[PDB]
Amino acid sequence: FCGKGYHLMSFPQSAPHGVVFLHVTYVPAQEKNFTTAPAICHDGKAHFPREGVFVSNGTHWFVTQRNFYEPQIITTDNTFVSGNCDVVIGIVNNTVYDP
Amino acid sequence: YTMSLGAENSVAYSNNSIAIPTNFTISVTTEILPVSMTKTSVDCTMYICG
Amino acid sequence: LTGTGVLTESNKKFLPFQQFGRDIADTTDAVRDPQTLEILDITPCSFGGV
Amino acid sequence: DSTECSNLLLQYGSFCTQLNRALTGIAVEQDKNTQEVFAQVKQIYKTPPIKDFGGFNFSQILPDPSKPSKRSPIEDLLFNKVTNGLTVLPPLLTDEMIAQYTSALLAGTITSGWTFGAGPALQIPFPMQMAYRFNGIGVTQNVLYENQKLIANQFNSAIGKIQDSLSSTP
Amino acid sequence: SALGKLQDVVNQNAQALNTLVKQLSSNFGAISSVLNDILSRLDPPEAEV
Ligand SMILES: *[C@@H]1O[C@H](CO)[C@@H](O[C@@H]2O[C@H](CO)[C@@H](O)[C@H](O)[C@H]2NC(C)=O)[C@H](O)[C@H]1NC(C)=O
Ligand SMILES: *[C@@H]1O[C@H](CO)[C@@H](O[C@@H]2O[C@H](CO)[C@@H](O)[C@H](O)[C@H]2NC(C)=O)[C@H](O)[C@H]1NC(C)=O
Ligand SMILES: *[C@@H]1O[C@H](CO)[C@@H](O[C@@H]2O[C@H](CO)[C@@H](O)[C@H](O)[C@H]2NC(C)=O)[C@H](O)[C@H]1NC(C)=O
Ligand SMILES: *[C@@H]1O[C@H](CO)[C@@H](O[C@@H]2O[C@H](CO)[C@@H](O)[C@H](O)[C@H]2NC(C)=O)[C@H](O)[C@H]1NC(C)=O
Ligand SMILES: *[C@@H]1O[C@H](CO)[C@@H](O[C@@H]2O[C@H](CO)[C@@H](O)[C@H](O)[C@H]2NC(C)=O)[C@H](O)[C@H]1NC(C)=O
Ligand SMILES: *[C@@H]1O[C@H](CO)[C@@H](O)[C@H](O)[C@H]1NC(C)=O
Ligand SMILES: *[C@@H]1O[C@H](CO)[C@@H](O)[C@H](O)[C@H]1NC(C)=O
Repeated sequence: FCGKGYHLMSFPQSAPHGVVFLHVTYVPAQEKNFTTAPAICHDGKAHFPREGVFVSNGTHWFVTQRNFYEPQIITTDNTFVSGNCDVVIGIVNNTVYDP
Repeated sequence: YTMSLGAENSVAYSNNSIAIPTNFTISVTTEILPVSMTKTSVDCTMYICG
Repeated sequence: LTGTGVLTESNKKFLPFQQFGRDIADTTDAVRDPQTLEILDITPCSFGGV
Repeated sequence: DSTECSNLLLQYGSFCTQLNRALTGIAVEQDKNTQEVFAQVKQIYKTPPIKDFGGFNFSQILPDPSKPSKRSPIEDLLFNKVTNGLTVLPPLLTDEMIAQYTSALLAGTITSGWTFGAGPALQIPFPMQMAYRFNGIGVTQNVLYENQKLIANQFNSAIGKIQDSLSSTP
Repeated sequence: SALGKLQDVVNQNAQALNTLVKQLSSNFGAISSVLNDILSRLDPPEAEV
């Protein structure tokens, strides 16, 4: 509705019998492959990201925000626990750090 | 010629891989929308008859 | 040729054969007067909406 | 072909030009309408050959390779259910290319989420895409993951009911 | 051609005005398209027609 991409803001400009909108939008770029999982299995419990997504660079698991790569250590502060590991399809084993 | 619809892109889908952006582009685009016309009035009697 | 308008001096370089002039609507816009051969411009009298 | 009629028709001026220009404007407006609706992507996406979407079935909406028209079964049913100086101009986009555009849109929204509509197509597993959509409506991801088989079964049943309802309602 | 949407509206309105002005040059089956010629050539019973 307000340009191609994720809309940030817009500027109006007057035109003869018309209006010109300068739509400022955010476009993602320089994407990178990662190995992802729906949940993390730890201590018999399933951990799900509060706002982000589990990614892996090949050996180590992190959680990052969805629209920008910013890897962080999977802790209890950024994950929540629901159920055991027997239900979620594709759950992987990784440690969950406790601050 | 028969026009092409787009460049062909195959998305590398698999059940455990995701693509995460590592950078961004601030893109400004134009959208032109007409608002009004020229306000024209026609004297019907003068146009038909003078 | 009948009509109503204000007759004024003009700067239109008519060729010798040329007598009158016509606009897009085909109404006469300039005329060459007989007897004196001068070229008179025909400008419609002021009008508009009240 | 009456020449006396056309000689008398020239007395009315440029009425025919106005009618032809209005019809030409309508004719290019139809192609503009189809262009604005269907050509919203400049990349033609395809689904992977293996349809492993975590139990979600899209065969009724993905194109059928066995059909020569390359239409989905739902689109094939939709196309089956619709039945002096005059000329009909063909549309600029054929039905095959409109079906190709819808196939590209379906492949983009299946394999890449809403990311292809805002930029480059970023792949994501479909049970993760669904979880993101669940979080968009305010339901936690765990609810989707725990009940993923039931949600896939409900989605497949609803898609089949859509095809049955279209095939059973005139 | 960046500003074609506004120029399209301007061209359509100017072309409609030009067509409306051009339609005065047509006689529509009458002897002349000029009213003064008809009023100076004919009696009112046929000038009325
Ligand atoms: C995945 O990321 C982690 C963290 O960025 C990497 O682990 C680090 O690797 C560097 C380079 O070998 C070492 O100097 C650090 O000591 C490592 N940190 C830890 C905590 O182990 C890891 O190497 C990355 N893996 C891949 C395949 O890129
Ligand atoms: C993830 O961890 C769980 C628990 O640590 C593993 O489940 C165990 O697997 C072994 C051998 O497969 C069994 O003998 C145990 O009885 C299992 N325990 C439980 C509680 O299920 C699981 O195999 C691990 N998965 C991976 C891929 O390493
Ligand atoms: C993520 O990985 C996939 C597969 O490993 C990459 O897709 C391949 O890209 C190359 C280069 O364009 C093609 O020649 C292959 O045909 C692609 N394979 C498939 C299965 O699509 C993809 O490019 C990677 N993405 C990133 C950002 O590196
Ligand atoms: C993210 O993208 C920007 C450009 O969009 C990169 O900035 C460029 O970096 C190169 C090399 O450092 C410079 O030569 C260019 O002049 C930079 N361009 C601008 C506009 O500043 C930036 O390096 C990228 N960052 C990452 C982490 O990939
Ligand atoms: C996805 O759905 C289609 C149709 O709903 C399934 O195809 C059916 O498969 C069964 C058994 O294999 C056949 O008896 C039916 O005749 C098929 N129907 C059609 C319309 O082809 C398909 O099995 C489902 N699953 C997958 C993985 O594609
Ligand atoms: C993904 O597919 C592989 C086979 O290609 C399978 O081993 C694995 O269990 C699948 N994971 C999920 C979460 O479906
Ligand atoms: C009469 O009109 C002619 C043009 O037909 C012109 O040459 C001549 O000078 C005029 N004479 C007078 C007295 O106006």
